[PDB]
Amino acid sequence: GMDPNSMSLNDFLSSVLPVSEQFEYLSLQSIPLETHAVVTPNKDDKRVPKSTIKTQHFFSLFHQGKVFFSLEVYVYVTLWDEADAERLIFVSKADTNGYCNTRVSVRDITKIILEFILSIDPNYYLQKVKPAIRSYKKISPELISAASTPARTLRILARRLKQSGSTVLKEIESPRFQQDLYLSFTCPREILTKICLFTRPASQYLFPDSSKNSKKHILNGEELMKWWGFILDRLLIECFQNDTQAKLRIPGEDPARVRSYLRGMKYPLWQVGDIFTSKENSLAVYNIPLFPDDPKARFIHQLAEEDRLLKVSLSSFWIELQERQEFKLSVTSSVMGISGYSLATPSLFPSSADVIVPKSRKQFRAIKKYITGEEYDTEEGAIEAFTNIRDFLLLRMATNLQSLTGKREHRERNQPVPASNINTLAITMLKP
Amino acid sequence: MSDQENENEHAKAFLGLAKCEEEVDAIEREVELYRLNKMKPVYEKRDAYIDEIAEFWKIVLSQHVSFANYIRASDFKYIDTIDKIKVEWLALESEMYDTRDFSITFHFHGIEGDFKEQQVTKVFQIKKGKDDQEDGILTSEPVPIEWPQSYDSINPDLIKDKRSPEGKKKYRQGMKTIFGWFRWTGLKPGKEFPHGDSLASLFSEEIYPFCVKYYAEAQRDLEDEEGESGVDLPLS
Amino acid sequence: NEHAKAFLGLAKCEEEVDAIEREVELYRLNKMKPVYEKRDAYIDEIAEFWKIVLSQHVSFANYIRASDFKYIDTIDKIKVEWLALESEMYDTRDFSITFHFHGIEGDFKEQQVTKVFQIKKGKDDQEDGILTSEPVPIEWPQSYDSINPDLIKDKRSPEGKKKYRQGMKTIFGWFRWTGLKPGKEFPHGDSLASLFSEEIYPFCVKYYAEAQRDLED
Repeated sequence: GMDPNSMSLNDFLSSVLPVSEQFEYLSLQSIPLETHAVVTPNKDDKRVPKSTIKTQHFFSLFHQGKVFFSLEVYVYVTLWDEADAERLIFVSKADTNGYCNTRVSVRDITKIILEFILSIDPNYYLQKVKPAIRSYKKISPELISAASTPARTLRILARRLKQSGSTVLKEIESPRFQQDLYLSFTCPREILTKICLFTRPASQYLFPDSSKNSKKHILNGEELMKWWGFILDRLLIECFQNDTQAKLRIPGEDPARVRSYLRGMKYPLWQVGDIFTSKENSLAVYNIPLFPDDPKARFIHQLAEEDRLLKVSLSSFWIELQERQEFKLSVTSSVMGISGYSLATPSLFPSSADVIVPKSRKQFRAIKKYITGEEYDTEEGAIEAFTNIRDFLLLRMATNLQSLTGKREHRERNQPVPASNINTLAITMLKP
Repeated sequence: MSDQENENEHAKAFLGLAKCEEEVDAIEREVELYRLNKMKPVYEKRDAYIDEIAEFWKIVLSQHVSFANYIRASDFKYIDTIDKIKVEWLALESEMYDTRDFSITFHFHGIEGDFKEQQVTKVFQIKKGKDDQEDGILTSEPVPIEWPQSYDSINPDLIKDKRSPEGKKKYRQGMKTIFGWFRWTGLKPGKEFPHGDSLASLFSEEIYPFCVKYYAEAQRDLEDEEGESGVDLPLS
Repeated sequence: NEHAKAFLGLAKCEEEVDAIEREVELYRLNKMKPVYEKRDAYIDEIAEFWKIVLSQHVSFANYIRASDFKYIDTIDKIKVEWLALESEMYDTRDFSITFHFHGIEGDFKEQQVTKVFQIKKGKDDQEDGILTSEPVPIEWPQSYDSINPDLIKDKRSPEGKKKYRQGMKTIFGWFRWTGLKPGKEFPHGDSLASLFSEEIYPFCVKYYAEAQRDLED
């Protein structure tokens, strides 16, 4: 809450990066938004959400003046009135552009950013929430809001000037306004946690044209699925209770094939299938979660268009999704899901060192687009991204790009590095 | 009902239809010229109010989302000094111009010890390519502009050898600043400011015309609402 | 005060432009009337013009049931008329639209039907306003009377609630769409309307060409 925290994003990362090597990182977060429910609701259903809170996390790493890695994760906190509360981490994408000169473990970087996100207290997102809709009909005097026409906006500015000598309302910053213009909620720290992920080589486009670049090794559906599996596998091991549900499925593939891939998992309880419920007789509409840029949702919206929402079951849905060329999948694309409770109660409220929260959606997008809208056929785009990121932060946010030094190696060490850093804590904290 | 008369009535109609789309085309232009003329006096009135407002352009160009994409973030130091943008449509001076044709004039206030105060004008005309009924493309010729001193190392007039490996890297870097865009002509593909044409249209079709919209969105009282304007129902 | 004077000036300006949009839109609409008549006359010498043009439109097919095309194929004239031309009291977006069906001897009656669509104003939720219509009489296929609303026994039946639904989703159900009875009418009636007024009727020729470019291939 307002009390100290020990683990920070800087720490997680350094732990996983090459010792004595510099890396810059960008951890970007949206203002938590009250939004529609994740799964399309059932007009007559078990339980209706008091509220649904959406926040995006976008990460980038740079080495020597060049961006080279990104990760897009959305976190959703769902509040029920009666039925408790749960959080869902939708892993949207993780990509590279292949312009990092020194070797790093991207698998480990990605793993560790997810552990960080897991370590975040859910309540952190519930403190101050942009409502889905603010009603200004109750507030006097007249405000300039999203729906003000430019002519009304200008007339209000004019009235304010003639009366005030200023176009600012001191009233906005007052206690009455701030409490009415945002939402607050609370929930337990230890809540059911889901992770969702769809592997498809065609999704891998954080770095446009990075394919053109010889240096980047482009993964195929199968290689890509395994890459992620390893990572989810480790999360399960290190972060969830050993009774946690772990699902994999490869649409249009038969489960015995699927099962052959789960052979490698260290984690015991991987199963073929998915973490989705069986409501309205397995009708897909009422069980499929709709995420940004996600193939699942795209298909659902096509169903809605062909009024077939009432004609497709979950079983049917996977096969149809694979059959339609417009969604891709062709090279053995897959769906992974996790459901369960973390080992540690997430206590952490990210600090200014852990995240940057741009002032609006527009500002957030502007920064992110410096990376996702750059061209990476050549190295000069990896430079352009870094240069524009560093420059924009300083110019508009009076912020410098954060730096850090890795501290990991091929461990020949005298004692386990986890039991080694703890000693240092003990001495400095218990000050002998 | 003869396969021949049948085939001939259609050709006669198809011909009528083509003739008809031509009329539609001519009308589009007619309507566009119509529109442009009724706007001239109105833009003048407006731009004069705009001069009574300081920081208008700086704010507007920060409100527009795509504009940011065409330029170096570091260019905003200089974009922020723009206090005047006039677009003039050239078809209004002469019917020999496309209605998409225009000159655009910027004024930069300048920055002490870095960027000189200056007025630049740049023209954009559609040229039609032989064998290509593409409607034609937008093109321009380079306009002199004095780069900021901070951009000395990527200023084409300051770099020693464009050809050398290092010299070429630096030239391409300056080419994706707003100043590189003043040099863009559209006739040297892959060697100029990227998408100079997209940026130009951006100005002529959105930034200059709708600047007041963009300005008003920067005036919302809540930070997280600037600057916007404000799932399924499966039954029936 | 020199600063507030200017905000007002711009606000008055912003509205001159609204006025100019409509004035231009009218100007265009009047220049297009004769040309649409000429064009429509030529369209009329091509006897499967609309049949073709409607099977080839991607979105249009989405708004209606497969079963409906039996009857869509019998459409042989479509005229849009922009009502703002008839009177300054309509939005430039207002229009009536007239279909002629050839009917299917023994099942569907040959008929001409006109439906009008006008913008209605809201109380700040307008977004220009919204498109609405009133029900216009059309005579359903003899087949469709299993799902003809004027001809159904009872909505409440489990059967009855399913047929009325299926019927309202037909092109014929669109004919009684008003845009004032949410979740009770043909889905996205207003979108199909605009589709006709803004896409299909204005560019039917271009679509007929693309359709032929697509048959050759």
